Amino acid sequence: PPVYKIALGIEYDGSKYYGWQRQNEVRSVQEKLEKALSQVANEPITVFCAGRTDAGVHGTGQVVHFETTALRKDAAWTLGVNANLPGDIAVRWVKTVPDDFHARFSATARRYRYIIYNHRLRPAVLSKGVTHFYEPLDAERMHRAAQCLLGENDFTSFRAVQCQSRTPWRNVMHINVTRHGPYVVVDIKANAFVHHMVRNIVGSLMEVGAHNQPESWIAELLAAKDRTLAAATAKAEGLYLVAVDYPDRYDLPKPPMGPLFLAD
Amino acid sequence: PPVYKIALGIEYDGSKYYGWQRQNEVRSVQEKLEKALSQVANEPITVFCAGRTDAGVHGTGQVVHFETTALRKDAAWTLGVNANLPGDIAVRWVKTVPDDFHARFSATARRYRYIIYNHRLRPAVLSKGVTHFYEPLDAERMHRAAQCLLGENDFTSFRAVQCQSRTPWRNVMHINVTRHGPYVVVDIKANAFVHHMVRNIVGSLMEVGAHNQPESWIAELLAAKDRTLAAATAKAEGLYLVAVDYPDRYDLPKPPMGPLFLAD
RNA sequence: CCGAGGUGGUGGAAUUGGUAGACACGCUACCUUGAGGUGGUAGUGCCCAAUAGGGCUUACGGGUUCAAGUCCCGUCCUCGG
RNA sequence: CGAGGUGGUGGAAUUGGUAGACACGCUACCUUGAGGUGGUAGUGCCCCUUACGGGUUCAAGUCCCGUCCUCG
Repeated sequence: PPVYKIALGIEYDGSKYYGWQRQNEVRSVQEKLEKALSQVANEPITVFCAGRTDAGVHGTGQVVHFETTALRKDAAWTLGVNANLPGDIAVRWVKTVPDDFHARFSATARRYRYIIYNHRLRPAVLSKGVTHFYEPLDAERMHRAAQCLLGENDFTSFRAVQCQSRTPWRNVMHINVTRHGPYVVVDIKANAFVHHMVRNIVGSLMEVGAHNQPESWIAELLAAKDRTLAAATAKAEGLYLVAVDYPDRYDLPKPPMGPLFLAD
Repeated sequence: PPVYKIALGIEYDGSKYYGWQRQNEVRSVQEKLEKALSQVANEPITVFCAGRTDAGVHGTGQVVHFETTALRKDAAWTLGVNANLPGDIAVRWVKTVPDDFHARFSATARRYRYIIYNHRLRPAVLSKGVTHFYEPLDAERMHRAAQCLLGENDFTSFRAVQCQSRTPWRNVMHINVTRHGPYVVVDIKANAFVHHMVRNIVGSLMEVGAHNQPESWIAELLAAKDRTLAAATAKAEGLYLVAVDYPDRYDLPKPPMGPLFLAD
């Protein structure tokens, strides 16, 4: 019985979910994704994440791969599966791949985007899709300040109390801070990440644009190698896993990342 | 006991509501808005809309005015209010006004935007915020075709069947069709609108960009003065009342319309 | 003696009246698991008989107001030289 | 030179995707303009369902078989 390994571009809205990692007592994208992915392959399927996102953490460039004997047409994995998927979780594409591929271990780099709503008043539309921030922000200071995190560094100061990896070291590829309308977007990328790194970078990074801290403060915290010094972690309520990287050899479809209108 | 008349910029998400219209035994923005607007002024408040929005029709430039004796600072109408408001419905600003003002009648022109998702696969993020469309669209044909509805016309063909009087005539200011990413936005404006006017224009307008109809077809339907001949209506599931107009004399705050990131 | 200050078990917050304890650590039991930590769920306060849905809680009783840890009046305090 | 049988009607459903969208009628419960129009909710079983039985698939208004029809 020949087996098949295919990849899927999962895009979801953790608005109403407790993270990706399946549970027992609560809702988890995975659980669902599998629940339906299997209902297709007609054989208990189990999928592999590529970035075990947190709880209430939206995703649009999430990638997963699962093995299966079931030989579907192609529209199946697509419409087929989405067909049994709750409106908040859907597929974007599918592409068979070689055993050498592994949505989590074949990844070369992952990328996130954070959407901050910078207005004194709460927002309605996409309420659970963006983070609220009254205090005025400065996209320039933030960007500037946040330019020392570039390169291989010891994000200890920015890593969550507990974790899993061994080292607090990571290589940040790019980290640009922009502003579209009253919205401030944080775009970042790095080989891999440490627990809550992004929800922390921003966290503090927010302080700088609010002049509640100087610009150097960032590099200061970093060099300080100490978590308890930097602003509190930010509300996952706006972290979007916009894109992951894989070797060109595997060749995976690259659609938009947004989210929504935001250009690539 | 002196009375006060103030205006509010209500922004909501009809995702989970039965439309703007106040109802009994159901959820309606109004009901809520009042429910809370009053809690503050501490005297059964009743508001006046400026554009009765159908069911599941988002709004961001919605304007309403209500009278009240209650002399609240201005933190109430802006914050105090929202505080008693469900995440999907919030205020954006408030500005006292003269009796001569009336959110619905003082209006000189109203404007909407329609967001179409043009991808063969369903979308997750903002699931109830955008209309899903499989077959490929042509932003150019659509735009082109949709250029004869400009000016005073007899939108009979485009008006929701029931009617007898108060004319099928309307003056369309501008109607441009664009495309941002796999998203297709329809932006339109006119002195006022006829029942479903927009949800129909698009409706058909969708057909043209799908080459399921020629370009002239639009002007044909229009001139044909007949509902049954134009493609069915369009899902309210993406109609956003982005903005309304009022005389400069009243002077009302003009923030962004979007929705979301979409620029003005 | 005039002035500082009193928020859970801790560290540590609260758009400058808006409507609590954000972020984190530490423990009680629970879940996955096999008990590798990690990850989730409830507590870690007080009542309403339990049930239940909820309600009261920011040193303690009063007041102001549509709304108060946040303004005001005092009660017990905890200090600064 | 033509071919069919989805609710009270018309009349649509991606590539076999997971049902009646849209519009008319019909009954409710509301409902300001101020010339009186509008909102929402209901409109196939009973305490599963697209003439009705089959077959194939993870998947069936949608392909194959049948049965009774509608038709040129």
